[PDB]
Amino acid sequence: KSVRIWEWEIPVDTKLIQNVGLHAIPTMTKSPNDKWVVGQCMDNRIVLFQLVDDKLRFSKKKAFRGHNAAG
Amino acid sequence: DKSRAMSLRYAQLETTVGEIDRARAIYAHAAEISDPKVHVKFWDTWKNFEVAHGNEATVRDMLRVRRSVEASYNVN
Amino acid sequence: MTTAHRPTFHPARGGTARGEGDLSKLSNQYSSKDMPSHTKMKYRQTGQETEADLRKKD
Amino acid sequence: VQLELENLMALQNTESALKGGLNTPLHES
Amino acid sequence: QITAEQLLREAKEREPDELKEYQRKKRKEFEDGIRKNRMQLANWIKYGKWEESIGEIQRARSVFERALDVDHRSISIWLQYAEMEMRCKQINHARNVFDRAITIMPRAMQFWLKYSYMEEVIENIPGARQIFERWIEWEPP
Amino acid sequence: EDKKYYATALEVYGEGVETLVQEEDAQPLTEPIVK
Amino acid sequence: IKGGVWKNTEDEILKAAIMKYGKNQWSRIASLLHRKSAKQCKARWFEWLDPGIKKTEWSREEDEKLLHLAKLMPTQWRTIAPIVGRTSAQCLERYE
Amino acid sequence: MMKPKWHAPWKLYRVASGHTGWVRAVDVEPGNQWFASGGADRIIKIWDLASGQLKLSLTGHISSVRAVKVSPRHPFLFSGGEDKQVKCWDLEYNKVIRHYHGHLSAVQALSVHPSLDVL
Amino acid sequence: FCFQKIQTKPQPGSIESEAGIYASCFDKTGLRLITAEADKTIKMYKEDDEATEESHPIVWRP
Amino acid sequence: SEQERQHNYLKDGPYISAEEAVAIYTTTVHWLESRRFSPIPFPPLSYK
Amino acid sequence: QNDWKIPPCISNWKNPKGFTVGLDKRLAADGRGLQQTHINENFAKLAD
Amino acid sequence: VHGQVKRREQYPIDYINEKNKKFNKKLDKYYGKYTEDIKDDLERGTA
Amino acid sequence: KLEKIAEKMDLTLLNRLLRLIVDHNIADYMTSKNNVLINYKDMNHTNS
Amino acid sequence: MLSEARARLANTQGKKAKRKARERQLSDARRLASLQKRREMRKPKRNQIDYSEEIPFEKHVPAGFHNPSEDRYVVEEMEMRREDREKLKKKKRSKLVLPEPQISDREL
RNA sequence: AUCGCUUCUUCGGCUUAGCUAAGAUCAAAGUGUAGUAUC
Repeated sequence: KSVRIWEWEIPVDTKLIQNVGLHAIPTMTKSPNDKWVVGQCMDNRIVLFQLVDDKLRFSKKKAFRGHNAAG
Repeated sequence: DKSRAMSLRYAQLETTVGEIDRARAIYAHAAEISDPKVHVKFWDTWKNFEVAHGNEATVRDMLRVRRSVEASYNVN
Repeated sequence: MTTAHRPTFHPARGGTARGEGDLSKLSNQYSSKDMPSHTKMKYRQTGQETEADLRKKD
Repeated sequence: VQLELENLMALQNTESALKGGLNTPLHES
Repeated sequence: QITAEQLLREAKEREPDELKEYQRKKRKEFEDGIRKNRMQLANWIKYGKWEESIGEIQRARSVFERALDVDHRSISIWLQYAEMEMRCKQINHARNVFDRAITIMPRAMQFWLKYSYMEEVIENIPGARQIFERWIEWEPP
Repeated sequence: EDKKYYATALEVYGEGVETLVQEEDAQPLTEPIVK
Repeated sequence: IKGGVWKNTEDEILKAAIMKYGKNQWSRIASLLHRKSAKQCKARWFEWLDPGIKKTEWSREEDEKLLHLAKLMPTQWRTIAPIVGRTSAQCLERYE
Repeated sequence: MMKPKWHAPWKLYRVASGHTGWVRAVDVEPGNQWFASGGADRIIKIWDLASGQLKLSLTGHISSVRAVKVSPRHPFLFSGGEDKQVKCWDLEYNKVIRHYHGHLSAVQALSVHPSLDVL
Repeated sequence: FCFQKIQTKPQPGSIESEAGIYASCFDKTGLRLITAEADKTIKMYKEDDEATEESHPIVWRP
Repeated sequence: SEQERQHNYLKDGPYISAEEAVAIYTTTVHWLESRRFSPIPFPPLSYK
Repeated sequence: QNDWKIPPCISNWKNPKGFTVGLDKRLAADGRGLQQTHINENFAKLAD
Repeated sequence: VHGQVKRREQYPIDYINEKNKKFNKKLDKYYGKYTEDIKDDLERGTA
Repeated sequence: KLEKIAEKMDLTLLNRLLRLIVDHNIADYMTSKNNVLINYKDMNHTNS
Repeated sequence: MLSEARARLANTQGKKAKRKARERQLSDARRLASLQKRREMRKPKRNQIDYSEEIPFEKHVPAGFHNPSEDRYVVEEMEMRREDREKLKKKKRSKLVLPEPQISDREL
């Protein structure tokens, strides 16, 4: 329930995003323009992040729940 | 409502016969189910009794039960 | 709610330990207090007064 | 009440018997 | 002022394999609940009612027969057991339950009332007479 | 000096009845009930 | 630190704490009141805040009994307080 | 009913005070000389049936006595406790020599078989 | 037929609750009864004799 | 037992009655007078 | 059936559910009002 | 029998909501007869 | 050993004895201070 | 202190109940994660009787006079609900005690 | 002069899971993480 940003060839946790709102994300899709990255939440939620912001307190700018999935 | 009225009625008999010590206990027993905020006619008639047939040591006894009984209702 | 500190609202019943009527089950462990005592009975003497001797007397 | 107040003040207020003095009055009831 | 009411008011105001696997969880919940408490009989009734619904009525009998071994002077259980068999439409079982109940507790009025009513609603009325005749042998008051 | 509160009335039945207060034992524990 | 005058909120938290835990937990009740803790909660309840503490005017017979008892007892005021049930502080300030 | 047989009234004549807790046993010796009694003071007291005198106190039980029987065939006294113990007392030594272990909670009656060696 | 009701009175300092009984035995003759009592006492009972049978009688009353 | 002992004193208690109370009191006054004792004053405002 | 109308217990001490049961009922068990106090008039003889 | 079952199914804040409310309803039933004198001293303000 | 001497000190008399020497203002302090209320744990009583 | 009082008045729970409530929540969370992994990738025990495999401690209904094989079968908030309706909704006396008259009936 | 479905109010019934030495005891402050509001 954290999102960790790690550097290439480097094993240590360079940046830690940690918030109670973070959860298990079974699927993550990145836009081909690198402008946006999409994450699917097991409670039937979608949350959007900016790949360069690293605002480690975590945020929910735009979220959607219209899909009838069950995780 | 009528038991107060009967208390005034009974006090009138005891005060014309002159049983003034009994009259106080009639009024004092009625005063505990009366309030000085809306039943002013009861307190006036007792006050007019105690200034006539009473004295300082019992006039103050009247004012003690008055402030006691109003405190029962005046919970604000 | 606390409930594991229950009193005996529902007491257990006997007849279900080792060997209680089960006695073929009884098991070969027996050591400490049971093993050694008083194997010969003391019968009370004749003339304990009680049933026949009391009637025998007034 | 006030007659009894005077009476007991003459009991409580006094200095001790070693300091001789006039016995302040007392009242019956 | 914030005296009794507002403090405690504020304190108050804070205040299908998946289905098969669910059913297994319920049975364990009942069976372990039975294991500890035993005299729990309200839960023993619930386990009997619960198994019945599923068409596991064959098991629900087993639950009530076990429940009667614990109490047997059980008049709540006996009513629930018969009423279960009646709603299921088991009526020969329901008869057998009453024939046991009135035999074991001949002076519990509830069974004779309920049993005569069952037979009467079935129009068994000769049998409903015999129940009342059998009842009167006990000189009920 | 704080003393007593109780017995005398029932001791009138004691006129009829033999009341024994018996705080020590009339024989030692070695007295075997006669072997 | 402890002591000083009693606000409303401390009396009302004291009453409310007395409702859940109260009549002799008072060390536990002090956990809710800073600054007034162990002994002072109990002393506030029994001396001032108890029901039946009779905070009204002193009549004739209560004043009679208090002066009669002051002459009888000398200074016994904790004993005098039950009889007049107007308690210890109420007796002493009235007497003086 | 039929014809009550007439029986004489019963009258009181002792109060023996000396247990420091409830009394909850009596049994009378076969000899009719003495009776035993057991009490919530965990002590068994043996009393002399005619004189009412006390002449033993037997302090083996752990929390309460409430069963006493004197055997009609052996010089033994048996007693049972709320402390889960049944004890055998030997009326030739006044010591305890047997314990019967298996009761899982307070004993509250015992009987001694009139002709077998069975309790 | 019931033909005695005795209410025990408990010995000093115990009266209301403690009166209770729980033991009885008869002596082997059957002429004395011993009772054990919640008042921490043993009591013993004995049969009256003085003029009894003519004063007491029982009739028939089936 | 102390609550009993204190409660009984209010009910039963004034044991040193008339004669003993006045007897020992007068005994001390005769003694202290014979000493020519003086009562220990309340400590003055600026007692050195 | 009324004769066994057992009032519920309200402890001054334990409270495992943590309930609030507070002002009036908790004092209603307290019973303090029943034992009145009176004193032997010997005390007046002693004082005077 | 379904009809019988359906009939049988039918018969200030000082408290935690379910349990303590139901307890305080119980208390007023037994205690209320005796309690009211002390409660009136409370509502008076301990005067 | 005089044993009881502390308890039987019966503060009514003690004030009179103390009244003599310990000039009366202090004497009321000393005897009124003995009167105070004794607490252990949950047992309270007044030391009359 | 008002805020600390309100919280401490509400709390009503021990350490174990508060902690095991989280374990219920965390076991529910593990149930969701582990179920979904089972769903998409698609216990041997001896320490308990398996209460679903067969009727546990089976107790048979006694025989009785009737046929039972004959019968056959087949198988195939009061606080809250008040809310709108509530929103829509729009003694002892002492004995009279008197002194005795001065002019009693004999005197009258 | 006889007749029915439903809504509502309203009355009675409708569970503090031991014990002891109240079991024992009375630091507050500052640093880190989580929650709510604004640009």
